[PDB]
Amino acid sequence: LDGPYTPDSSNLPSNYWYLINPLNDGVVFSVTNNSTFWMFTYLILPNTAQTNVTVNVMNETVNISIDNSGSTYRFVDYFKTSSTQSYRQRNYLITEHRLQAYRRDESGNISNYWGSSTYGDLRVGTYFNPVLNAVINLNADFYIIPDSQQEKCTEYIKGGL
Repeated sequence: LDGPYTPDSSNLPSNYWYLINPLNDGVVFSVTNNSTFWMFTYLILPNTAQTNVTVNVMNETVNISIDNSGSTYRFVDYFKTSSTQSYRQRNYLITEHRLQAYRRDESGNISNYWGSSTYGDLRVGTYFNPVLNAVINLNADFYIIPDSQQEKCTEYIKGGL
């Protein structure tokens, strides 16, 4: 819709969907308030055997295991809620397209798509962990779709550009 825009980090406005279309796998999204929420999304390519990988995200070194082995992409969310904690895997998106999208509401809650494009179980999920006014890192090219057109965003997630 509006875009494409190059990767960027900033205090993104609320009530917009940022539809990311990543050139690269790995970390494509991240945000933290450095207090009670750290979140990133890792893009796993198709046919990825089980691998332990080390990434640098928001000034921390992180070790995670990734597995796909499917024909489809997997966008996997990770989060932790205290500094000394390790990140744990949470929800994920299985999809034949290089698309995931993020929205922050007026309370600071991050939403993104969970489930799949393939299986008929696509959901708008929310992590009820406010990070209002935190910088959001979009490590991907992206489009911007207003909340009023949320239905259109879902169509791209499910169907591709």
